Amino acid sequence: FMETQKLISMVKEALEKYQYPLTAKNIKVVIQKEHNVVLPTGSINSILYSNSELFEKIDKTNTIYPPLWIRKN
Repeated sequence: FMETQKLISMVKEALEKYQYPLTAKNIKVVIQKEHNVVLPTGSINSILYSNSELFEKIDKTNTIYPPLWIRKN
């Protein structure tokens, strides 16, 4: 587990607060103003893609890049 559950907790908190879809950079920058941390964006992508149960891309046609993400319904 280590510090990952912090990160998944942040990210949720970012998507909870801004009720439209977000890019992983959007989510990074939100996590950085709040909880005053400095994150790369790859660490968020790893979170986003490795937690299918929590997070999905809103566009399923592979047209939106960088992808927009939402809390799983």
